[PDB]
Amino acid sequence: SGFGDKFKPAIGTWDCDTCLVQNKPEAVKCVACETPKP
Amino acid sequence: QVQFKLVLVGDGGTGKTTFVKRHLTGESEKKYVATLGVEVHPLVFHTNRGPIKFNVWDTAGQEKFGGLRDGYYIQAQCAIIMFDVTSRVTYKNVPNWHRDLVRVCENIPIVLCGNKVDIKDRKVKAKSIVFHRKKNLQYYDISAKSNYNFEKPFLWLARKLIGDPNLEFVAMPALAPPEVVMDPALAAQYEHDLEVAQTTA
Ligand SMILES: Nc1nc2c(ncn2[C@@H]2O[C@H](COP(=O)(O)OP(=O)(O)O)[C@@H](O)[C@H]2O)c(=O)[nH]1
Ligand SMILES: [Mg+2]
Ligand SMILES: [Zn+2]
Repeated sequence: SGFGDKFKPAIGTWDCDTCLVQNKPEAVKCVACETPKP
Repeated sequence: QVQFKLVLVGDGGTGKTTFVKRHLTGESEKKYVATLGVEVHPLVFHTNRGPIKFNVWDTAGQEKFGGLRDGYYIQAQCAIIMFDVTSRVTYKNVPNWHRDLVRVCENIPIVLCGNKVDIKDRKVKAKSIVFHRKKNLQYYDISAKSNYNFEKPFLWLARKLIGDPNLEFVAMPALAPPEVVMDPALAAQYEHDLEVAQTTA
């Protein structure tokens, strides 16, 4: 019933806490707002 | 949790901030992004398959198309282009906003919204609203100040993003109470006018 199987990004994917953009595991800052990964 | 970045773009004064703010929890939980001059509103809607969250990017400023900061459009997954049905200039800028958007966001679903349809002296009527047809987009009349058709763009986008034409919202989000009256007979006439425009060449 859910739609989880459509959204399974790479392990280590993380969300920016400033702007909520999803970032790649290798990124050390947000690709949109430049906020550092905590 | 499934969330989608939605960019809300259009001429200054078309009602973008008024529109997004109708969703009370998205307003109380909004996030300010200083480097991009944006407030991100997290808007949850409850579907028959669970919650969907639209993270709506509302610019703090009055930017022209092409004038938003680099970062605004990054990783957008859907969009709303807004104009003001009382201002013909804002509709004539819809193609410029669409161009600005796809320059950065190649293949994302986009809804076109004509706001302020509560105002009786309407200038941009159904027969003139054609850009969505030329670009195979969805269009809705909205009135931010009366909540008229508030859920329509989000439901349409949710169906496209989830790939489920039968997706439904089981309940409306808690909305700020209407500040102006949307005449029900006017709404019905406008909905009829749009259907007639669609069924003719
Ligand atoms: N009558 C009516 N006025 C609206 C509506 N939406 C916005 N307005 C007003 O239009 C003005 C600009 O609205 P705003 O949200 O600041 O536009 P933005 O610059 O696109 O964010 C404001 O005075 C709003 O109160 C609407 O749906 N109906
Ligand atoms: Mg605004
Ligand atoms: Zn960010």
